[PDB]
Amino acid sequence: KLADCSSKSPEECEIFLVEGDSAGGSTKSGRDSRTQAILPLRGKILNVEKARLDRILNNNEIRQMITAFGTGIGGDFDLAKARYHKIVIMTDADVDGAHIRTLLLTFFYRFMRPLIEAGYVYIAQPPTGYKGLGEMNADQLWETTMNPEHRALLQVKLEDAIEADQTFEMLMGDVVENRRQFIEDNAVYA
Amino acid sequence: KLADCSSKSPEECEIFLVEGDSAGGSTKSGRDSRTQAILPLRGKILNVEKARLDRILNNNEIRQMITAFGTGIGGDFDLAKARYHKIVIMTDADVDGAHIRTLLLTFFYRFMRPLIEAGYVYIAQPPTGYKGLGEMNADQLWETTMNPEHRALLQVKLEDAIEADQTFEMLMGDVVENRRQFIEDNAVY
Amino acid sequence: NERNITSEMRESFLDYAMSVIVARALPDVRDGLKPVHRRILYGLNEQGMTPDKSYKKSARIVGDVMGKYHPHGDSSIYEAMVRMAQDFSYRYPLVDGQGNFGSMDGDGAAAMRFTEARMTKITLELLRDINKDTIDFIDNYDGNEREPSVLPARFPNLLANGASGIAVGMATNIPPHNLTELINGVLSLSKNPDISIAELMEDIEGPDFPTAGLILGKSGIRRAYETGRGSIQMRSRAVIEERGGGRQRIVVTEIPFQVNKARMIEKIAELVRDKKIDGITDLRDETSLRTGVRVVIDVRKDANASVILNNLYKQTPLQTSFGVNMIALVNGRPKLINLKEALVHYLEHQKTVVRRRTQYNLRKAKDRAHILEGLRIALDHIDEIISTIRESDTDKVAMESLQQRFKLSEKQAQAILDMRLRRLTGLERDKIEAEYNELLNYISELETILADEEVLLQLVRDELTEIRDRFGDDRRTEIQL
Amino acid sequence: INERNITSEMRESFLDYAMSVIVARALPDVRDGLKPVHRRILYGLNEQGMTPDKSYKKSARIVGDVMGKYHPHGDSSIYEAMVRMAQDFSYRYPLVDGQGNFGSMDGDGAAAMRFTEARMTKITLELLRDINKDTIDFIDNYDGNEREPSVLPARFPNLLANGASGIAVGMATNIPPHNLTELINGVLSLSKNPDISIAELMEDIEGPDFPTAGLILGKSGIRRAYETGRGSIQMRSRAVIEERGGGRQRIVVTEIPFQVNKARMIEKIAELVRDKKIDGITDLRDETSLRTGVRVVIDVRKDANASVILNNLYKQTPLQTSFGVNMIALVNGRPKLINLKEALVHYLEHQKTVVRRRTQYNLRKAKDRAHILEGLRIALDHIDEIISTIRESDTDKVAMESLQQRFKLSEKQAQAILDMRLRRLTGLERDKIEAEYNELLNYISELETILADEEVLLQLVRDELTEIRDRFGDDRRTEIQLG
DNA sequence: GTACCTACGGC
DNA sequence: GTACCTACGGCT
DNA sequence: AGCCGTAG
DNA sequence: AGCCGTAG
Ligand SMILES: [Mn+2]
Ligand SMILES: [Mn+2]
Ligand SMILES: [Mn+2]
Ligand SMILES: [Mn+2]
Ligand SMILES: [Mn+2]
Repeated sequence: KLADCSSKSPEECEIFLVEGDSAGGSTKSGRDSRTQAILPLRGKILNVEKARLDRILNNNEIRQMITAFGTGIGGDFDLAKARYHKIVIMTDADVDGAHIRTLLLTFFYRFMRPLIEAGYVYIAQPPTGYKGLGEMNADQLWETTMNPEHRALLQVKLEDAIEADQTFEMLMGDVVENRRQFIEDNAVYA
Repeated sequence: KLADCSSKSPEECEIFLVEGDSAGGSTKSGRDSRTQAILPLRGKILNVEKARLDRILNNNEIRQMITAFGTGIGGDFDLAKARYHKIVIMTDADVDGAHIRTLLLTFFYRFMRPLIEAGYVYIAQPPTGYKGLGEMNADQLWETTMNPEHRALLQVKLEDAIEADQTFEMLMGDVVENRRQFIEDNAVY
Repeated sequence: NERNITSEMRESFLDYAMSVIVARALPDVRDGLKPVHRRILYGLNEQGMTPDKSYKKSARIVGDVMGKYHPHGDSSIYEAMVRMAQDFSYRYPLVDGQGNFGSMDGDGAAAMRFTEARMTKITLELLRDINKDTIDFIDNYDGNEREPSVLPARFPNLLANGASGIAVGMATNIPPHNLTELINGVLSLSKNPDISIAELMEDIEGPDFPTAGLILGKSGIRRAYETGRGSIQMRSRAVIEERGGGRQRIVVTEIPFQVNKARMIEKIAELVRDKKIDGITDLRDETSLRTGVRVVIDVRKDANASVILNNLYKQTPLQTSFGVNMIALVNGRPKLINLKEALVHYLEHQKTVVRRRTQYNLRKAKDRAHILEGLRIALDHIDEIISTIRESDTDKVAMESLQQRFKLSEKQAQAILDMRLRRLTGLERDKIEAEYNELLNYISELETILADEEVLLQLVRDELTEIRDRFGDDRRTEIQL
Repeated sequence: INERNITSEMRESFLDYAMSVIVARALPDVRDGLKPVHRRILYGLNEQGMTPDKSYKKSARIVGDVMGKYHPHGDSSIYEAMVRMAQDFSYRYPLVDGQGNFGSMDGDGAAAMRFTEARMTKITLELLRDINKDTIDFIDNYDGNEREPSVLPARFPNLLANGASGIAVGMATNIPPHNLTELINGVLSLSKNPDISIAELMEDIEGPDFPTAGLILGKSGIRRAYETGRGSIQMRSRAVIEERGGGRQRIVVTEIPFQVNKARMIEKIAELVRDKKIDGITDLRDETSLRTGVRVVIDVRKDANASVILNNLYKQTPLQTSFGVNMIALVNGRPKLINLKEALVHYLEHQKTVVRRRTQYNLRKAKDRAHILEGLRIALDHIDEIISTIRESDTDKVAMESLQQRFKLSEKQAQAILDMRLRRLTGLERDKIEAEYNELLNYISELETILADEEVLLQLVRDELTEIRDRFGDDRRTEIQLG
């Protein structure tokens, strides 16, 4: 379901990973088609912290993201073959949008950690509110999140490696109890 | 998507052909299940007067109906292997339910005419109110249309076969003008 | 009992056919709408989804239509509604949408869970004066609602937006036109019932598609208009320009009506792979919201780009026919109509609507005058009124005493009992006298319209002309000879 | 600040999603036993005036309203939730009144939301009863264009009655359904003894009561669940062994456990025989109809101990299933594992609060009314001067100000007069005022007394609970077999 | 009118 | 969360 | 040949 | 296992 750009110049190229076929249409129409690609995701993606490798590799979502990035995975990861020096994550800005972001970040950290370290990974800042991405025209997506001169993109900084490891394990792994205790400790029911 | 009965005596076994998977579920639930079988259709079905016999065999619904009946086609037919003696057509009492009826009769006439001839073909009379099939509980479908006691099947009889040929080729055939003439002739606005 | 097969086919197929011709796939000649559309618009109306108000979600709107008017699939209704809100589908769009409503790449809309819609201002003119006994309402499918048989349609919607329907045993294919030209055509017809179609084409120069583009010649136009059927050649807007170093390129900025842009480029890239065309080195879609449609084809050096352009018109949808087939519902039965007939029918509809509205306006005016005549009698003799009421036990005895004592109708006497103490202040007494005086002048003006058919006819002219001045726009499609 | 530590983003994002799912998706409220989707559906039927006296409405329209007005999520989620509430085999006391195909025990999916219709049941009335008497705290909706309830008044213990199940984050919930008659007898005992033990309560509430009946083996698992909030309860089908002719026998099953699929269970039994993992079974049939209720037949091979076959079937098939009790619910908008007494305590407090707030409302409302009637007496008594004052005046404002000064009326009594219709000047209207006023004062006294005493308020709750228990209570279905 | 992919926790 | 199957006419 | 647009 | 039921 990928829709690529014209430029073969990875430095200037950017790929947007969006939530829902619904919003994929909109962003497909409002972008700069020359240097901006788009790949829509059907809802919740696989959580690679729990899944084993066979299942990760047969999953189409994962597949489409590896192919479009063109760096390979694990040991075979080659940053030189980066097709975009900006991979940008774009979700609804609700609690489900959050969850989808955590899944994508988990995938990158466990399978494409150098992308993060190389700073190629960004997070989009769409307009917050009651409305989500599927309920927006193509012009109001350009002007707020895809227009370079107007948007504000948060780059993803990886610093303490071991802290990131234990965080991903705790928040996304199969042991529930550590998750539960984390929620209890930090849950601020306003 | 087929659901058979338990009895393997075709003399008493009945099969109903329902319109849409919604109605499909309803009927599978209210039936007798001992002598009554159900096979739904996922909407409008192929018109076998306009298909060069190449795609007719790619149509999953076509293939499923053959399998259910347990006979064959045309020159390779056999009435004596028919798994049922009542093949009942049951569709919405609206004009789309009628069209589908016509698409089934066409399939029967050009492929299982002996079943029409054998009178094994019937047409269910669901409550002729505005309410479709998918919109009815199971108990209603039983008492009004499925129950052998209260229901009211119409049996299909094949008469002037030459005339039937000419009719089937005007209404369903690829010459629109003759169809258009028939509409204008018999139009009652 | 039993049923002949041959008789059952005839009966059952004939029912389906008529139910697709009327009540599905052909437009009405008077409002140019098919049932699904009319039910969408009436729904948008009865839900109060006007341009002033904020949008509502499409799921709610499609939910209401399916349940109150249109007993079919939500898809058959949302899809119909999506096409009504696409500037590239409708020449004058009837829905105002929010969210992804599709693009020219065969790009679907977003889910109805997401998009939202309201009316456009021109839809207002479709529905204007519907609640004023201008058209006939009928019962819905279950008898639990009432729906319009046709809309007031204060502009010629059939020809403005066109139509396409694959019926049974027939089809219709009508192209969009330009609103300014149509109304002027109607105004000419209104002044001379014997005007010729040749004379009318001095107004209506031809179809006018939302996507602009070209038309080649008027021989297909004149045939379609005079007979109902014609074939009309469309082409893209394409120029040849240089790109640098003697190399040229072709730039396409407008494509034909109802042509998938992505499908067309595929066909181009396909013809290139299969070597079915020569001289093409690159092909990009440089299209955006900020520059509009722009499809470039880079030409190989020293190669005749005009030759390549001419072969692309032969081998791609860059050139496309439109088969005009003007079959509409006239008096509830399908009919292939010329242009004049289509305008004639719409005009007699406007006559009807405006006259019905005037009579409705007149009845309601005299009713409200009658009520106020009684209120003024009450003010004139308020002392006696209060006496009369205080002296009664029930509402009925009071109502009978008033009628008797002051020679009031029952409605008048009721209007007096229902009056609130507040309406006795200096200003409320004045408002009542004032409403009376204005209503009398108004009644007079209504009777003057109904007294003469030329004044009615002229009133129709004025209201069309106002619509034209406010909503009429420039021709987009160029008709080239 | 156009950068983000990956650890911090993951921490805040996941915490945001967990909390949201816990307190706003998957866990029920301890007061009304309802999840936000379910609360919005019911609030939707009410606001749409879909009471059970009203005919059925297109479900699509209902889900449309709910989705637009209060619940901005997938229509499939809302509808399926509405479906479950209308299923007698899912809900022990069903809340939605379904017209159309709403599914079967075979995982027969319900028909599409354009094909179904629905309205409230009589018992949902008791859930929503007194919603418009300031009994519960309303809040804004997602877009700020609506008001939705934060909790239904819930005049019967809905949580324990229809039960709950939800997978959340960090935690899941599994509360079984109960018999309303026992619940009410339990709450009443509680209200008569704040220091009542769990054993004493179980004298009323024997154990769960599933809408599918069946058996429960022993009170050990139940006791643990009611005391700790957690425990395993063994649900067994109702099978009997009988003669099918010629010395042959057969096992006949007429009730299956809660949340078991009939078709899928038959697959497993068929699979067992096919793979030869159990011997002595000649045939398997599903002879279930409208008329016979549920009936699964298992033909036992001649000369086989059909009781041994039966025992193996329990062991190796869903014929016997366990229910992992895990009574988690929101208390003060926080998840908590509660035992049975906690759940009954929080509910009684809810009922006390509800009935208390209803009374204050009625008091304020009656007081306001009487204050109007006094303004009306004075009006009718001087009707001649009232009108002159009104007539002599240019504006409403001038009228109002004159009225108040001249007749000692508050602004809202002067308005009440200006709004009055001439037909209120009739002969015996003065008496209706005089009759209504005195009746009002009577009512006022009654209300103030209820608020004067706590024991009277509590007695009012007991009486309104007893009514419900007598009108809605029904026999237990699940047999708790002591073995 | 499908086949239906995913997260989430507890058996 | 997102699917493709069919009828129907006329145009290519 | 298959694609347009309301339908199952 | 995979299935319970709200979500994407
Ligand atoms: Mn969202
Ligand atoms: Mn139907
Ligand atoms: Mn479809
Ligand atoms: Mn007088
Ligand atoms: Mn879904």
